[PDB]
Amino acid sequence: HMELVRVTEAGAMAAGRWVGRGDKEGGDGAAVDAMRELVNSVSMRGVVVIGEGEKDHAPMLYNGEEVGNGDGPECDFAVDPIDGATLMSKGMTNAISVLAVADRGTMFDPSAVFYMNKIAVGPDAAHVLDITAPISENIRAVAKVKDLSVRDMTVCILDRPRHAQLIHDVRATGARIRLITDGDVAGAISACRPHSGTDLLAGIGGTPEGIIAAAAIRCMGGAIQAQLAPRDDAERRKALEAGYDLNQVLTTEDLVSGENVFFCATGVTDGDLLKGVRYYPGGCTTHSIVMRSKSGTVRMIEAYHRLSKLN
Amino acid sequence: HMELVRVTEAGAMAAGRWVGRGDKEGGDGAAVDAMRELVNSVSMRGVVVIGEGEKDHAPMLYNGEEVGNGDGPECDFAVDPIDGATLMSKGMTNAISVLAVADRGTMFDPSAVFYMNKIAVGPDAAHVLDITAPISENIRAVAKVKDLSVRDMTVCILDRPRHAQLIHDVRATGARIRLITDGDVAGAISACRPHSGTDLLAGIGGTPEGIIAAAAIRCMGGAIQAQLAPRDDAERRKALEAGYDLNQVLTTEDLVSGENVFFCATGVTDGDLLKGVRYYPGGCTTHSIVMRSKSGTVRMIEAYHRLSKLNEYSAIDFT
Amino acid sequence: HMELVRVTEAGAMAAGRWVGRGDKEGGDGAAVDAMRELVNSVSMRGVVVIGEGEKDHAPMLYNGEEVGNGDGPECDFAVDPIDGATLMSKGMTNAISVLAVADRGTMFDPSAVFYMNKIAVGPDAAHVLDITAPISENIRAVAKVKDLSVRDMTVCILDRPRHAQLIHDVRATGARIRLITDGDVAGAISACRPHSGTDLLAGIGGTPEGIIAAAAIRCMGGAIQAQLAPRDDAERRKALEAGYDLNQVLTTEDLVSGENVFFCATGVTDGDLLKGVRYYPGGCTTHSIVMRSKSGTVRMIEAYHRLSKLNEYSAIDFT
Amino acid sequence: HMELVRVTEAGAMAAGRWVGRGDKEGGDGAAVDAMRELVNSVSMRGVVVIGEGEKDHAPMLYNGEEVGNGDGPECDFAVDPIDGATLMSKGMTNAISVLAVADRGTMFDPSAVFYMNKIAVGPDAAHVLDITAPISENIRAVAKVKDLSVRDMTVCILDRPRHAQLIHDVRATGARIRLITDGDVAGAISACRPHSGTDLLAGIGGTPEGIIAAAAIRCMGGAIQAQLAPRDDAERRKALEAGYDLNQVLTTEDLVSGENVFFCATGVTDGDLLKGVRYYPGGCTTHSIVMRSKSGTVRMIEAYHRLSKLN
Ligand SMILES: O=P(O)(O)OC[C@H]1O[C@](O)(CO)[C@@H](O)[C@@H]1O
Ligand SMILES: O=P(O)(O)OC[C@H]1O[C@](O)(CO)[C@@H](O)[C@@H]1O
Ligand SMILES: O=P(O)(O)OC[C@H]1O[C@](O)(CO)[C@@H](O)[C@@H]1O
Ligand SMILES: O=P(O)(O)OC[C@H]1O[C@](O)(CO)[C@@H](O)[C@@H]1O
Ligand SMILES: [Mg+2]
Ligand SMILES: [Mg+2]
Ligand SMILES: [Mg+2]
Ligand SMILES: [Mg+2]
Ligand SMILES: [Mg+2]
Ligand SMILES: [Mg+2]
Repeated sequence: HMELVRVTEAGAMAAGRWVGRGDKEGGDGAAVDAMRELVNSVSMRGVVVIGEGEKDHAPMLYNGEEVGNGDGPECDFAVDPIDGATLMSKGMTNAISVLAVADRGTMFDPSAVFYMNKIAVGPDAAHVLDITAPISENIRAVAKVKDLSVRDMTVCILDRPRHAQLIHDVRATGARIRLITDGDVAGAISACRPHSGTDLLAGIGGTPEGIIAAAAIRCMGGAIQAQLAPRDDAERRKALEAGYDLNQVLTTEDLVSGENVFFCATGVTDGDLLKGVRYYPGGCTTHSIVMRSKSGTVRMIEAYHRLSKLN
Repeated sequence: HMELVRVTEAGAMAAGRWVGRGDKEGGDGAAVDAMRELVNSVSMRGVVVIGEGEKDHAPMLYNGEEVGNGDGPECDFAVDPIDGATLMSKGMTNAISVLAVADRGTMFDPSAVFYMNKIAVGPDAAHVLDITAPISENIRAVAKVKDLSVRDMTVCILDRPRHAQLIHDVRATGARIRLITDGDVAGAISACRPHSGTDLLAGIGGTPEGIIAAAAIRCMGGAIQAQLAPRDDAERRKALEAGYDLNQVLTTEDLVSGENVFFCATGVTDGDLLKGVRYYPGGCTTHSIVMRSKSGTVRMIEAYHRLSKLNEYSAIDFT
Repeated sequence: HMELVRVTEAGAMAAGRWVGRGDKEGGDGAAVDAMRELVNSVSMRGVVVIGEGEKDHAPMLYNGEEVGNGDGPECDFAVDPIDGATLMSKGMTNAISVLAVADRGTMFDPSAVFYMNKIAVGPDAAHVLDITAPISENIRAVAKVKDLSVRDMTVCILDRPRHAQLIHDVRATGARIRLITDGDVAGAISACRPHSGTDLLAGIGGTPEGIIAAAAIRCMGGAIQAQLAPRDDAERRKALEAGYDLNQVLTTEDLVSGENVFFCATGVTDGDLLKGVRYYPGGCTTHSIVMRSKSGTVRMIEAYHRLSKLNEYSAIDFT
Repeated sequence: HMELVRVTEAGAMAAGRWVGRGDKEGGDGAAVDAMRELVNSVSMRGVVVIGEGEKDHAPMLYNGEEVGNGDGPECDFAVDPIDGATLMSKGMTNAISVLAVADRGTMFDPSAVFYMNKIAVGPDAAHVLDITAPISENIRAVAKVKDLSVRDMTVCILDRPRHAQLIHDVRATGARIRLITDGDVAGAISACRPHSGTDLLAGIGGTPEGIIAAAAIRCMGGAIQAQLAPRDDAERRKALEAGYDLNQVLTTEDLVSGENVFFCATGVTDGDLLKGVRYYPGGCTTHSIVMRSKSGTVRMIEAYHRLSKLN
């Protein structure tokens, strides 16, 4: 199962050639393409539940597309070739290539509501989370558990007009903020890894990114909590007549409930978790993380690829 | 004089409490204050040549202020408490706290003109620059002298409307661009250090920032070329009235001329060279670089600061 | 087939509990057992070509034993549970757990003779070796082809009475020696990897160890040359009776000939390549290398093993 | 005061040229020589209390030799150009170049007894140490504090016939052992640093090395305890009529009692704390640690020295 790392390795190597060239679609589509090629060489029966979208506007890794050898139990397949293609195109930090796999039918439905509100923290402080409490009370309880003062805390938040109130409320408590322009899968995993410089992720981001992060959290530990975030009353009603209680707090296991979860990622640009891909004459080096829920084993994998063998 | 790193460590630690708090002046002010206190306890006599500004719009580290306990040969002093207070106040990457020292009277005057066109590269390509040439020609010349493909080169550039043509021209060359929103001292240093991922810095930034980057380039090797870049005709005459040859190409040694040059910097937020201030139960870590032109020795310094108490908190691991 | 790294991780973790406990056979036995269990759950069909020994003096991983769940193309299997049980049992540096796999019938027979004279180097100097020449000549040839000074070269050598002349000759050359007390699979790999600090391995060690080192060198690049080294006339005829040309120079591909070669290793104690097993409240870390000749891809793998429970212990940081 | 790192940098660079050349005295004396040259360029008034020995058999850094500029308060100077010159000469790991400085008269007398029995552990478990208890009880109490099982513990012990009983007793408890052929300054500092792989140092080693280690422990935290270890009844009587209670447990502050302690070290060969010196065409890189008791600041310093500037 470790062999699934070659999928994000291939995605990151493809996107790595487009880093800093200012073409979002070029790099994104090249990563999609390398990953779809490599996943269909892998001994698995998978169905894309999270990918590039519906087949009418996404030719590759559309929702429902079957992937893999064809061998093995059919399972849920979530893929994010680049978590924030703009970071890749501008040469910014913390762009990652991501993939998760769970038991079929155990990944929360990514299409119910576009956005969800999120909070995430690592294993030491996971027990104190309450996304219905004000962010200030989450910060103080998390800080006390970590033996930090509140002014030592660092909260990762997407830089968005919608987060003006949240940003104001975090600042009022005294904690530092790490504003990111994109990439709250990376932000969420960083909140849960030790000595990353990020102690907490908060705010609204993509529902599919919330499920991908939960897959990671299932394997490495920590918690994410979420609540669906209808944009308008239309999506609010669509959600209610799909069956959802909007007072409902989703825990990690509500987003990904399988017993067999797999997650891996490979760095595209340098981030606070993974170094970006580096190209050399002889080849190139990728930096990846790989993890499984059943063992709880976490692997850091640095790979030196030899494409050719020069004079 | 490794002790001067404590100036940037103090400035970074002070600014660390303001990261992401959306108050650029609070953070600068905190950094300014901490650096001034620490600099007046070191055994240098210095005059602030590059600082906050002039005696009236800047209450601390103003141009001309004396710094240091009192003893030592009088020397030129340059400090940038945060290179890009906005990276600090939003919690974005590559904010650093910067200090440079050089022999007295050896630093280019930073009030000549506000802005300066720049191009900087590391030692491998240091004799190949021509800032009067178009960027395409510079990229090609630097690529060939490093036996690299143009499509493999990365240019660091400030993301500004004034750089629409420069950015287009780098891209049409086939080179890559790392777009920064602020911080071309850090970008200049990143270009000059060998295995950084950045081959080149180009574009118009602040004149004081250009001179500080020159001090670092003096110690670590490489070159920067620059020209003054007046913003309108009033400034062009303001400069010309002062005797400036607005066609002169300024080199590294034009900006900082002495043979005793010192540079150090400390990470405020995480960057491509220095990690930012990291907080722990017992204290914090800072990540600094210290450089000296006389010897050419470069030092990467990682420090744990106990805030405070002698083993009442667990031990912390580094790097 | 990255899954095979779990074989050496299991062997290292088992041996980890015996480090410094002064019981070489307990540690080997623990490692042997753990590797056999884990290897029989992977999807290979293999025959043990290099293992503990013959069916009667070795109860587990004996020569000829079949391994793997049952499916897969039959292939050659080499395992060294600890390369130097004595480094393990005293808690000294550079103990590793080793596995190699190659196409069936492609591994040199390890019972031909117990010992083998060896010299190994990385890809830069791979065509310059001559094991029939004196070491002085080899050191000089390797130095020149890497544009290095002889006085800068480092030779890894087993500390043995039988190596008094070899050691003297390296020293008189002006080269350096890293003296190891055991472990010339690790020494061979250290010589072959580029920026390791070791330029060369030389001397007589075990024949099975030479073949395992060849499998790694097949994947990562470089060369080993060897000759069989009988310990007395009885063994010389024992070899010669078997059809061995005791004057043949064996190369890398003589020892391991297939085109599908796999090698992986895991640190038991801390070494110049792999960290040893490290223990934590929630579990342990292992440090492995995995290599494949077909693609030439080299993987450094750091793993945290939860022993056990899902977030009941603090998070651990790596590398 | 950080400028004192250049003394161990110079010692390690000098010894670094002799690494792996099989000449103990060559490398040792070259390190002594580089360090004595560089210390006399430093603004300090110092007197060698720990060095190469008495002046009749040690020309440089003998006991009582005055070192430094001559400027500043006179202080205690302890130096160990290489902690185990055999490691340097054979190309073995964990050879370090070491220097400590304290207030004059505050370093315990290195010449009273040749050997002392030692135990050392880091800041988290320092409070449980009792060198008069059996080693097994120290191991279990240290393990419990660290939240480790006893089989997770690793004890550093000098490989010596005198330690046969200790080695047997540690093995009987179930803990692992890291046997070192030389260098229990390095062993002691490693026991006190986190994530070094060593959790405890135990056994008898040189009294001067015990005082140098205590200097380090004064700055970084942890504890060392010691008891003098007379070889014979002669040294036992010499110690008694010098005034020493041999039932006395020496704590860290009994070995180095100043309020102003400084300690630094530079790696000679690669160790579990510091990388060894690496030589390049342009120059060389040293790896050092520097620490002060009054602030408790610990610095890791990687230096890239440019001796020349080639074609
Ligand atoms: O850009 P939006 O619409 O605010 O949505 C945020 C989402 O976009 C991304 O930044 C990139 O697609 C995700 O990481 C994040 O969840
Ligand atoms: O922000 P401006 O006015 O375009 O000028 C750029 C200057 O500002 C900074 O980004 C920070 O003040 C400097 O690094 C740079 O020299
Ligand atoms: O110990 P001997 O008999 O000299 O042979 C050396 C062999 O022993 C080992 O050191 C460990 O058994 C091997 O690495 C090496 O091949
Ligand atoms: O070699 P001995 O006499 O047992 O003494 C041990 C001492 O020798 C050293 O290994 C090197 O001088 C010290 O680290 C240690 O304290
Ligand atoms: Mg995304
Ligand atoms: Mg600035
Ligand atoms: Mg560079
Ligand atoms: Mg062996
Ligand atoms: Mg090598
Ligand atoms: Mg010593």
